[PDB]
Amino acid sequence: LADYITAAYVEMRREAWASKDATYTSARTLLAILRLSTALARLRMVDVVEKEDVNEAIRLMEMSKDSLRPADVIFATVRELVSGGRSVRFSEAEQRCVSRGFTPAQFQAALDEYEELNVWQVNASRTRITFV
Amino acid sequence: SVLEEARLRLHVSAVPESLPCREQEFQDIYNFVESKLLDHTGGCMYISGVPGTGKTATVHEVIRCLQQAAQANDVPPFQYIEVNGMKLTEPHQVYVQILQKLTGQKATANHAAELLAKQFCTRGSPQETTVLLVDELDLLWTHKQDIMYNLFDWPTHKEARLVVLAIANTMDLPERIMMNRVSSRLGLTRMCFQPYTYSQLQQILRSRLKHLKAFEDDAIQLVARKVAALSGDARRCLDICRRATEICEFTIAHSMEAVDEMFSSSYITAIKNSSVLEQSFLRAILAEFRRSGLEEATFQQIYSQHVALCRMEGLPYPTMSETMAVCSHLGSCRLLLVEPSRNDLLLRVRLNVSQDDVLYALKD
Ligand SMILES: Nc1ncnc2c1ncn2[C@@H]1O[C@H](COP(=O)(O)OP(=O)(O)OP(O)(O)=S)[C@@H](O)[C@H]1O
Ligand SMILES: [Mg+2]
Repeated sequence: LADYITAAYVEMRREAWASKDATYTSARTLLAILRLSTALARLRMVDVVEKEDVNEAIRLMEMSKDSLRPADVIFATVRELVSGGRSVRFSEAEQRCVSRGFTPAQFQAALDEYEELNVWQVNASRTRITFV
Repeated sequence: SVLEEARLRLHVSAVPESLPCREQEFQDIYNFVESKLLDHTGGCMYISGVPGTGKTATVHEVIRCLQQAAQANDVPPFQYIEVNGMKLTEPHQVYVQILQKLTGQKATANHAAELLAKQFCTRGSPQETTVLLVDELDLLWTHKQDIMYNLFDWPTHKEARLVVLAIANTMDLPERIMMNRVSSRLGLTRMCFQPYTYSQLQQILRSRLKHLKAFEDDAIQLVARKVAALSGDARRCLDICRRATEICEFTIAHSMEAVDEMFSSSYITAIKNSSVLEQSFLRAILAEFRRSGLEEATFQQIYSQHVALCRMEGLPYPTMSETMAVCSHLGSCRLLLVEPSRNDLLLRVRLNVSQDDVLYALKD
């Protein structure tokens, strides 16, 4: 749980840095949340601190401080293939979209829908697509 | 040659006989004056639209149709007068231009206005209905608004037999430029011409090149789509087509070259081809701006930063005169903003282009 605790402490300290009116979240806040987790573990009578105690400590600290479409997915899929190229092969994009769990009919529908928006132009042979 | 034929057909002045792309609007206009021509009563209409929508061509085609109908003794004969606002040295002189068009008499502006008023207010001899066209209306403005008032008030008189069509670019003109009584006179009679859709542009281009197979459909579609995404104007579309033909004389690549050469800005390449000392000066300006955060800096701090940069680069020590000469040369091409005519060491300098463009030009 140490990595998760460090991530949560980082998030809380970033939030306290963004807000000028928040209390200075120095090492003492991490010590306090560790003490809260250990106290919760003692309360539940367990020799090992679980993630529920950490979550409850985070919840308590947050309450205390508070008192003061297929078209888009297919567009992203074909955007992933814009690594330095203006034109993209039809077969590669179709295979990558099918591998993501979309039928070719939805691929064609998304292609047409984003073609309406003047984003790109598809060759009449349906072999290459040139991105405007 | 086929390319020569395409160039000839795509010229701007090559007006077509009639394109139904605006037919609806045409029909509407084709009714209004027609009624005003059948009841022997004058009228006024205001048409506002962005340039390149074919307003002048539409009006001229309607006038041609009306003249042809009159020659076929279906409409009573009428006298047509056309005036352009921006083709006049002075506003009041329009009174002469109209008068000499209807009687050929030469008179002063005040006397011409008086005679026009007398002719349009007094029951004179029965004349043919007068069709007056005024172009570029907003350029006839005056602090007293007398000319515009008279122009839009005279057809109100029954004896005038006057029909006036006012072509302009701004639709706000009758509200924030025109006063109250004249605003209601043109009120409820405003025609707005929307820009062509890409389908309209494609239809126009296809009609231009009927029975001629010179361009591929993809290139024409991309040109129309780009025009619709930029301005939706037919003139620049025709220019792009002509330039693409010129390049093909030397595919979609031709149209892309035309559009990105006739629309894109040349600041980046001008900065790239600049001299080494100018590059150092620009870097010094950027460094000083980053240190300060202000968009105005005196010439002294810029000179100090330039000296520091030259020392870092090992370049020879530059004199003040050389730096001022470089600054003047840069300001001549409107890359900066300065008034070095009198002030020398206390010159405010502002960048004429965005900082990120400078960064992208200087990173390479
Ligand atoms: N009905 C039409 N269909 C297709 N193209 C047209 C049509 N009418 C005009 N054009 C073309 O579009 C151009 C612009 O027409 P104009 O009437 O001269 O522009 P405008 O709307 O009057 O704006 P300005 O600023 O006065 S030039 C014309 O020169 C023709 O080449
Ligand atoms: Mg015009």
